[PDB]
Amino acid sequence: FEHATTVPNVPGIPYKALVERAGYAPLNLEITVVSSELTPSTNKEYVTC
Amino acid sequence: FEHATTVPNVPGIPYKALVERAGYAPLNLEITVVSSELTPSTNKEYVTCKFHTVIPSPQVKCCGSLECKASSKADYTCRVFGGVYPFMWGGAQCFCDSENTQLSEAYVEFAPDCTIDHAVALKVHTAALKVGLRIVYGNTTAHLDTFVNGVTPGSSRDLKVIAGPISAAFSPFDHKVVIRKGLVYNYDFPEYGAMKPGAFGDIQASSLDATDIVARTDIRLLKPSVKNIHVPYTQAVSGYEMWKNNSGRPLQETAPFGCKIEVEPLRASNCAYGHIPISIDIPDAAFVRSSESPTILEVSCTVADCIYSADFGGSLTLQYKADREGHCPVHSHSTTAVLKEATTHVTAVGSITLHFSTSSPQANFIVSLCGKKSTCNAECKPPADHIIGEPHKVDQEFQAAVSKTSWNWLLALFGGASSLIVVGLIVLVCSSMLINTR
Amino acid sequence: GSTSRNFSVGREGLEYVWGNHEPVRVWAQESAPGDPHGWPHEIIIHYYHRHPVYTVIVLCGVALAILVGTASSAACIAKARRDCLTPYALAPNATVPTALAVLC
Ligand SMILES: *[C@@H]1O[C@H](CO)[C@@H](O)[C@H](O)[C@H]1NC(C)=O
Repeated sequence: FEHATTVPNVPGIPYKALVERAGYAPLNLEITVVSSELTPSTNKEYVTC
Repeated sequence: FEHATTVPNVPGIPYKALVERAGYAPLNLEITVVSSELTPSTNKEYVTCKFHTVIPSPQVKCCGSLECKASSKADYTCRVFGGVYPFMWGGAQCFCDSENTQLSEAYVEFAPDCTIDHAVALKVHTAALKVGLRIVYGNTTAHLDTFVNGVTPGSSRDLKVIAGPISAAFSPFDHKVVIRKGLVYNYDFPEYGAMKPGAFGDIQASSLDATDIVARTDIRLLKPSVKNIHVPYTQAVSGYEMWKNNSGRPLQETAPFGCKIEVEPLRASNCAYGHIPISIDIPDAAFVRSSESPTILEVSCTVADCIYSADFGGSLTLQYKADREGHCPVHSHSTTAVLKEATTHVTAVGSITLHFSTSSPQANFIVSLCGKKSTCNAECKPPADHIIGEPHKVDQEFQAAVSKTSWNWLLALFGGASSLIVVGLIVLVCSSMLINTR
Repeated sequence: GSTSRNFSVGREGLEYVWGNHEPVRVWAQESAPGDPHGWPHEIIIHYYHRHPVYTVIVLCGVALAILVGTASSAACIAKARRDCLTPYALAPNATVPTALAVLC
């Protein structure tokens, strides 16, 4: 199965959660972002000096 | 002792039940059906395949006449011609300038590969069912197999069993059925005697090596135009092949109720329909009595989680304070909760985790350890995986398919209306009988 | 080619045989949206995806029942009210002013 969860976007601090199925024991789940890069789309025009 | 019950008829899944007597201990009884074949009583009519037109070397009679007889082989057709003058390789094969005659005969019979490629036309009726089931009583097992009419017992080592008649008696077959090469079909072939030219039922034989076969496939001869000697003829297309092109899908994958249809005894194995009643007797060697059975005290079931599905979703814990130790049967007395654990091993202050599966949106049922009952409520949730490869162990019962709240809203909503009608009626009667005496 | 093929499977089941493979049986269970224990409207957006021709007739049945109960009780007790106006014309007073405060 798949378990939806909105982790907050703060690098380093984990967001704990546990999952639950019927007939099965619960299972923990730790989610943390550790590094996030933001890359744009680059168009070069010229070079001056 | 004699005990009767009505199991469902789905091959594979068990049906839990208990037995109990006066002064005796309870005993568990799960039985399940492992094979269920449905064999009808067939009656063969004829054997047909693709024909083969056999034309003999044509007779020619010089300066004379010739008239032809009647013969008994299949679709015999004769025709004479006046004024021919035939040539073979050495020309002028007749010393008679255009007064002689010839004969021209043709007939039809079986192809030499119909000993593999033949269809058999049958006629089936009164299909009677047979069950192979698995009796489990008092930690002992037995395998047996019985006919299912309500008068025929088939026993296995001091265990009699009466299978009553099935509710919805039917077969997947029609009155007429045809078979070629292990593929059953569901067709309406012609009777043995009514041949249609260019359709199925074109050659006919009681057996494929028989001598007196019957056919009607309109061999019509034509007048010989050209001077060389041969016999021109026309014929309808073979009805067996132009059936075989349009045969359709077989009944191995269009028959209802999950039936797998085999061919060599012409059975129909593992069909899933209806209910059957069963009446068995249990010998006294398994009925332990309550003078030595471990009795039970302080039972209180409670639930932890519940889904309602086909897999065992719910799981309940349980407390029990028995005075002694042994093996006590565990059962739920509902009809919408089937319980997986058949038996258990008790101790003084222990606890048991169980598994069950339901279809009701909530669970209000009672479980039973070793003789006495206990109640516990629940709240079951809908599942997420809405396609699974396993059949539902229960039914719905169509009254417990609503929860407590959905039942409670509508029942309060017209209980209030009925109660206000009742109070309006009684205040009407009270005011009327107060005033009419004045 | 390469094609998607929608099918539909109820409670009783379905099998499919793709090519020379073996048959694959599939039974379908309920996952209708909503919740049969939440008190609001979501208790009957659940029982509409499961058996839609029963939920509409049971809702129309209870709505017809509450309207006919309110109308019938109101009409009958209004008739029983108007059958108790024996003191008219106000030349004597009302008998029980508490009862007239109940009624009027
Ligand atoms: C099987 O049943 C007998 C009946 O008396 C009982 O004594 C025995 O303990 C049972 N065996 C197990 C393993 O539960």
